[PDB]
Amino acid sequence: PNVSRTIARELKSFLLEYTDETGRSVYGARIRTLGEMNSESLEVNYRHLAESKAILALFLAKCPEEMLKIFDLVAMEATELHYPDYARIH
Amino acid sequence: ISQFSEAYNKILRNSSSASSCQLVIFVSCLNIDALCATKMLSLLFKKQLVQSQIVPIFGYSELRRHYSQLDDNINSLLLVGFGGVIDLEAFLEIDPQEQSFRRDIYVLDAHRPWNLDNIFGSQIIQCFDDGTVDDTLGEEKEAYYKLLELNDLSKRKQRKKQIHEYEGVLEEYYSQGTTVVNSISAQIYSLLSAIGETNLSNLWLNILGTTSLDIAYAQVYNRLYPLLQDEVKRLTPSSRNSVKTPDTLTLNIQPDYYLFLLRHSSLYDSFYYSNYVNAKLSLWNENGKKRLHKMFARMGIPLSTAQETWLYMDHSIKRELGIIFDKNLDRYGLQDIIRDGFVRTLGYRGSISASEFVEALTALLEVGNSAQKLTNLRKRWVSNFWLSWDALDDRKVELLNRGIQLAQDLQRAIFNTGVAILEKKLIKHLRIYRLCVLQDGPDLDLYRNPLTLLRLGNTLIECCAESEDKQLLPMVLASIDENTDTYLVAGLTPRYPRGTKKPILNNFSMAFQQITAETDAKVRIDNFESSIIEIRREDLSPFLEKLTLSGLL
Repeated sequence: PNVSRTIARELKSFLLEYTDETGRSVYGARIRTLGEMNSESLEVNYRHLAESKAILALFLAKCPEEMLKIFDLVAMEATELHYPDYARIH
Repeated sequence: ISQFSEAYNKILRNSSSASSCQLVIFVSCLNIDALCATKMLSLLFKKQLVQSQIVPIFGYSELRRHYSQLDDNINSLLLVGFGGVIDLEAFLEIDPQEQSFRRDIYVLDAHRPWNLDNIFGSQIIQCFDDGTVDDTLGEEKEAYYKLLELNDLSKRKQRKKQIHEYEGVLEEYYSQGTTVVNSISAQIYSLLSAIGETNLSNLWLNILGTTSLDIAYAQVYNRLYPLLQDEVKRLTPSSRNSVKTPDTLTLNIQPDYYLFLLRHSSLYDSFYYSNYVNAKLSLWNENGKKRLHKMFARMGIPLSTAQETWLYMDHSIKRELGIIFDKNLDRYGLQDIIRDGFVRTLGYRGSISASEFVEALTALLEVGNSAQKLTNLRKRWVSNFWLSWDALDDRKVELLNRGIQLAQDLQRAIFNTGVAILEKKLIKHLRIYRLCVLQDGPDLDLYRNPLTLLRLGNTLIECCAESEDKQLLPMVLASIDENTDTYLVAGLTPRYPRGTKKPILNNFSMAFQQITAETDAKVRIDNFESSIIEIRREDLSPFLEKLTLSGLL
């Protein structure tokens, strides 16, 4: 659904400026890691996603299928703003 | 102290005869500049078909074995890179024979200051001092016309006070660092343009000459670009390509890189081994190695595409090679990489960067080849010299590549071992200056050659100082394998990070001669350069202590 697009607008906020252990965004450092390693697997902890909101965690136990497709395109957006490239990588 | 063209006509009149000729031009020694010079020189001789001998001298002590042994009919002699420091009039002696002296030894040198006994008191020279330091140079000028030939008690006291008055300022001179003003090649070309030869490969020899030393400073070279680029403008193979065409097909300006072996090696290995970039990015560190990959993540260049040889990389990356670097490198502080360089294209073979060619020749000089052993080794270097001489020729490219497959390997050695040092933090900051010694390492065979330690010493003095506050401090290195504790120790000069205010004038030349004149403990100036000497492990430690004090800087 188109409403789900708005969900992206939220999860991107979870993707970069989310912090833990006194500053130092973890997912920013994962995107930086690959990133340099360019191993094309971005890694998101379920603990944190569930910590921010249980509504998305509930979406993971209901309908992961199309939501991962919604999600990873946004991850590609975050990598795009952090490394203005990888149009040529994967 | 003469017109180049007129010194030329002199060496013409004493030359051609029956039997021809005779002259021995001494190519010396291990400095690529020498080749660059003497090759265009030798080609110039072949033009008028003047017979010549050409000798590969290594040791400065070795020259005595030659000049004292074989000379018969030779009325006109030529020498290269020697004598600017130590005078050969006393060293060879001479013993004036027959004014209008029969033999004229031309001495070509880039080194300063000239020996005092050389320029004034004309016997063997016919000096090449022109035109770099003319100057004045009034300090050497008052050194003689005053000194020579030099109520009466006050006039004697006055006279002697004047004598020491000149001797002090004179002592300031000739005790000083040895620093190249301009590349001897450049001047041979200045001599060459007056005769009227514009030849392309000649000019390439000049480019080679100038770019021989950019590994070490410029220093004037930063302003040598006019004197080359204008000449590149004084000729042109075709107004427009006309691809390729298979002939002429010549050198051209391209955005070249201090980056190492870009065209003949894989890109990633080309950053990872490059000398300027070793430093700024902390590549010996595993934590910094990643920062390179971040560079590639910034460029959008695949890691797999970085691993692949440069001939075969995609075309898009080639067309973007001059852009992407502008977009990215600026952010890493690596903004000084892009030079305006010279590249000669042989067409269907490939192209070659002016600098990389020099990396090939240097590569040739050490590899790809009790007194009996050192003589035999220096001999092996003498033979190897010609293996390197041949690569300059255009018609044989097949062995030039044998240089490059070496030039890569050497770095793979040098870098490796270089890192082997920084892991143990072997640098001794001391007080007055920085110092190091390699007590152990892999494959010291490569490190036998003076120039190998010139390049390792170079990547290391480049690595330790970015800068990297504070106080660029000259570095010392040592290595030993065989020949019973020869422990070769070369002097070095500090590297400014592209912002160079002063030449800084390497002082090890003086500091070593002070020790040879003190206890002289197994100290050997046998190598041609004043910065590099030999030592024994027995006497190296007291030598190091006598090196520490008294510090001349």
